Amino acid sequence: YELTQETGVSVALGRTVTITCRGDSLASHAASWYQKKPGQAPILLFYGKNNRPSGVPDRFSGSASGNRASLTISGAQAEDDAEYYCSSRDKSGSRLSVFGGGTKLTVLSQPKAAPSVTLFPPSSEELQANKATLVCLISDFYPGAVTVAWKADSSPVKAGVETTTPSKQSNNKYAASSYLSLTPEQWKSHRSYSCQVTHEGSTVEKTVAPTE
Amino acid sequence: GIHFRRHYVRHLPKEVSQNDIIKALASPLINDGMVVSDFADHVITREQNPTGLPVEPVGVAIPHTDSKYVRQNAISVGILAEPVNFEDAGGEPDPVPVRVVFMLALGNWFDITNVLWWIKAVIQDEDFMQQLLVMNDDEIYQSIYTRISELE
Amino acid sequence: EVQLVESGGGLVKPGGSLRLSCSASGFDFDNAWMTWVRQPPGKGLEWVGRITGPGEGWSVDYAAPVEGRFTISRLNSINFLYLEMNNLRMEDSGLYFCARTGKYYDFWSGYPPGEEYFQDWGRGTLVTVSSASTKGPSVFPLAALGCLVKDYFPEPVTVSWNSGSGVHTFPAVLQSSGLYSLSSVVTVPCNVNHKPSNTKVDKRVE
Repeated sequence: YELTQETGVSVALGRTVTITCRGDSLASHAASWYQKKPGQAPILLFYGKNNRPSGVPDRFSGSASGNRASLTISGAQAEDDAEYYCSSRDKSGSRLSVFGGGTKLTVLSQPKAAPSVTLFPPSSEELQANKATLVCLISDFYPGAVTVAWKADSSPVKAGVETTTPSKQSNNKYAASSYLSLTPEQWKSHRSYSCQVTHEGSTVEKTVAPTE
Repeated sequence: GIHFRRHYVRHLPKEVSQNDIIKALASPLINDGMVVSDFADHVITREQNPTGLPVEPVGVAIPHTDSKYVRQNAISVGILAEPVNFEDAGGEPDPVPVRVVFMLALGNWFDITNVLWWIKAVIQDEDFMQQLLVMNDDEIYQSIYTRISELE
Repeated sequence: EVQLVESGGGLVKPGGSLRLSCSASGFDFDNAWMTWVRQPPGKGLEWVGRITGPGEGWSVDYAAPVEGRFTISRLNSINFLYLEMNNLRMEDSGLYFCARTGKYYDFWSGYPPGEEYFQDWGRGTLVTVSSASTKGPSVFPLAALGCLVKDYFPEPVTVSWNSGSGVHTFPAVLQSSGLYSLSSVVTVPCNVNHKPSNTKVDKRVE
């Protein structure tokens, strides 16, 4: 990426947070900044030297020096939880534009909530075919960020893993699901399988074994 | 392309105001078909809502308006006999005493930015600026033409 | 008061072509520059290309992964922006946004050609490039009871319980096969509908 942004930043309610955009083209060209929420059109937050579109809150401000552009959010509000993107030229003097990779801003909006992990073994209706699936369901965690690691016996498994990104529920908490694909041979030829869900340092593990 | 003709350079007398300068510099552009017929009025109101550049030793203004009012790229230059006040482009209280006026009638954004960049270099060339205040219209036309030529 | 209504997004095959449209309103379109931007699922915004105005001869610039395959055009009489996409690839999939595009250049600090910024955005139209054939799901029970809706194409599927509480249907996963799967778990002390394949299934969880 021509323009480098931090991947993710957190800020408590009412605190100030600065996120940055870095690239050689910023020494010659100003950056503009965009906010984007899930499912919604991006919005322009400001551009140029000291320009802020009408309707954009005063608390969004930007600065720049050298190869660096910065977006500063004063007293962060709950609705500022979003993705933030910078844009500029891809190189000095270019007619093209480019976006940074985006920064996920988490505004700590509620107390931390450990996730619920249910793990279903492959069903015998599925085994009677020629396939087997483990379904790891993760429910009601905050903030929305979890890591899933599968274990066969005590050894890790990376092949056949498919995991969804976290989704917001109807109670302002998050959920995720992970799937492991196995041929029915390697299902029954192991003692057990585990789904290790890591959330904010703490870990919750569930385990299944080919014995109903 | 940028049209710059010999009659697009002129000296202006000591009794002209901001609005007379704009109209005088716009009339050759109007008469050759480079800008809309009311181009001058749109420069005046855009300037009031400012293009004065405080530079030593000669103050400069760059009046212009929205590209939508330009039919063909052109530039019109005015050399003032006596300094005339333009409001600072940056937004400083003191008015800029101006003696050189670059009227920009550019409709192409890439030319606008190239020309503004060239102007920025030119007005920091003190020998060039001093020359502008003493050369005749043809010499100014030839000097700037050569510089616009080198730009493109 | 600005609206930018994109359309034309849908399922298309790799190597196929697709045309997107954007109807603009609420601003002077004839003099506006216009940009297309895309967001691949799960990724960031990616600038696609931009068409200039009359003073620039409607010239167009394109991003590197797209140049030579995509064409941006416009018809000012009806305030439409177009994106013509040829030889589509899997990685062209995602949400495509049109954006009204402003131009910025600071005299004392600027460098040609200044900077473009994106002052109004549409909601986007979704493009999915896939080789996958329409396939009804296989429904398997999860004896908190669940239901596994595996290997269907394309989206969506709808899952309800006892033909109509406390049910959590999870979003679909997109597998390397090009097919989707999802799960619906309900906690106690299923009705899966795939309209693209006319498949209905009532799997009882014994």
